[PDB]
Amino acid sequence: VPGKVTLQKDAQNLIGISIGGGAYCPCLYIVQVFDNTPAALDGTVAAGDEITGVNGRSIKGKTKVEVAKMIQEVKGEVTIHYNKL
Amino acid sequence: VPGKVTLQKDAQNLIGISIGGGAQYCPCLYIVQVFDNTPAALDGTVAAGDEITGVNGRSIKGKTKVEVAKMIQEVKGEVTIHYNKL
Ligand SMILES: CC(C)(C)OC(=O)N1CCC[C@H]1C(=O)N1CCC(C(=O)N[C@@H](C(=O)O)C2CCCC2)(c2ccc(Br)cc2)CC1
Ligand SMILES: CC(C)(C)OC(=O)N1CCC[C@H]1C(=O)N1CCC(C(=O)N[C@H](C(=O)O)C2CCCC2)(c2ccc(Br)cc2)CC1
Repeated sequence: VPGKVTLQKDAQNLIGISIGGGAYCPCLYIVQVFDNTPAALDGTVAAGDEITGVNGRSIKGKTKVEVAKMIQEVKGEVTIHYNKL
Repeated sequence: VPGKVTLQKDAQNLIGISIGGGAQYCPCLYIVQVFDNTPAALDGTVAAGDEITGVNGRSIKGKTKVEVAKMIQEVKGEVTIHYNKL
């Protein structure tokens, strides 16, 4: 089911997730949510979750590195658009 | 980087994993979670976010999660998992 969540960036400029996909494998997922990060303490997102945009912008046909870039550049807080596992 | 592991089922016929993917527009299947104290976990080969390409020498191409899940359920004893390492 589609949702979205705004995550604060930690002092290390992280929300605390890894990602995979974004390849003949075009969908993009959260693979890990790291303990003690803003994404782990929020509780909204989880492994399995499909990522679909990043501050109102789609990630369609972006590489995993491209989406990592996208996310890191957004400072303070970021809004991850998802479809729940 | 491709691989395959043969995992012994436990007492509940489980290897201890949860899968992702295989919808329309999202064909690829993945391991979403490895659950502690299961065969998959204690073997240590596969992990969250590895791609499942094959079970027991046949492809999972163009199957849904449910179908894959019953492909794995219905092999007793042990099951070989063909994957791509994340
Ligand atoms: C979901 C929850 C939270 C109840 O998990 C657990 O607390 N535990 C505790 C012990 C392990 C796990 C469990 O009960 N399950 C059972 C259901 C499960 C499964 O059937 N089996 C897999 C297997 O490990 O062989 C197969 C089939 C799909 C991929 C491989 C599953 C997952 C996704 C789908 Br689609 C269908 C079944 C996961 C392990
Ligand atoms: C990687 C390991 C296993 C060493 O980490 C850790 O134990 N720690 C503990 C705390 C978190 C995690 C962390 O250090 N990392 C840093 C690197 C990381 C990242 O930069 N994530 C970003 C973020 O969380 O905002 C973006 C980029 C991709 C989507 C989110 C990453 C992930 C995927 C890609 Br591609 C590139 C970088 C993961 C979180």
